[PDB]
Amino acid sequence: ITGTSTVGVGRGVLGDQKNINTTYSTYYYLQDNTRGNGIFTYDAKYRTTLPGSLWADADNQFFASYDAPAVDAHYYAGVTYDYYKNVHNRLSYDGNNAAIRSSVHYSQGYNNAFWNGSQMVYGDGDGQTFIPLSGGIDVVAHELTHAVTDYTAGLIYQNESGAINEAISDIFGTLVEFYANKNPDWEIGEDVYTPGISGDSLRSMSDPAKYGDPDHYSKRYTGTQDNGGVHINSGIINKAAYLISQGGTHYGVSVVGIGRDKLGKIFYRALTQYLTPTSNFSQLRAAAVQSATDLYGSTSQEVASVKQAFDAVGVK
Ligand SMILES: [Ca+2]
Ligand SMILES: [Ca+2]
Ligand SMILES: [Ca+2]
Ligand SMILES: [Ca+2]
Ligand SMILES: [Zn+2]
Repeated sequence: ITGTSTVGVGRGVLGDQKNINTTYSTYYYLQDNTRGNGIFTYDAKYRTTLPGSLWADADNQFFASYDAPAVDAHYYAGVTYDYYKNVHNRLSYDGNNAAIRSSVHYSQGYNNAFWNGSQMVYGDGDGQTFIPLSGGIDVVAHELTHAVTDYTAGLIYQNESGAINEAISDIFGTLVEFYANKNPDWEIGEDVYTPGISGDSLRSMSDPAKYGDPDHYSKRYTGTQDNGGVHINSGIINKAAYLISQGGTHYGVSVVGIGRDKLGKIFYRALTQYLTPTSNFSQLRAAAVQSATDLYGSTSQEVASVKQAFDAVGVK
């Protein structure tokens, strides 16, 4: 809508207070005009019809329990936009400042979040397995990254290309978490997963096997479930990414870590310049090596580390 840009205040899912960019026109709407063509957050009102209604508030204060998921979806979409713009010089997910839209309160007791090809959608969780999904910055960044992948490499969501698609979302979801410096870690979804259990997460990049996911190509899932195991086999790539950044010895292979910033530069270049819709793990290795070569030179430590990491997880 057309209005006056202003700033409101509210509390997120985890009870933290934060300022959010809103727009005033009779009501105060969750519409941020400071980023690209805007960030819009909608209320799905427990229904499955999308996008729902643009979030309207009477006083620009968002401290109601019902407001929490909206506050975080709106705020974290902004942080993710900032990350891509400031670190990778990318304007929104399409590179041309496309408006970012999110709907919260999707369905009832919905334990999922997703990108539907046009916008982000967040369930409220059942209160046992998950609390409102937008409360996790790595979750929000994971979803917006699916949009970035769709507009660039276009990795098909099946088998190995799908696992790469998933890993890319976990990798950048984690890098955004570090960017925001919000209790950063290499775990996925820890802030909104199982509120009754502390110390766990949905997936782990540092040790995928902790939750039963493969950490070596020899342990890859070859079944048909989960579109060929896209959320399972992503562990192989997530582990490789973790090793490239942090280093370590895995299955007898030692990797010298090169840091998170370089990891991000290497994978962003691979994603936007070399990967294609049908790329498999072997091609991802080639793309990553080429990207590191472009940026640091063929005889650099960076290239060596990328090769070592993929060797460690059995990807040739
Ligand atoms: Ca209010
Ligand atoms: Ca964290
Ligand atoms: Ca995390
Ligand atoms: Ca938990
Ligand atoms: Zn995903």
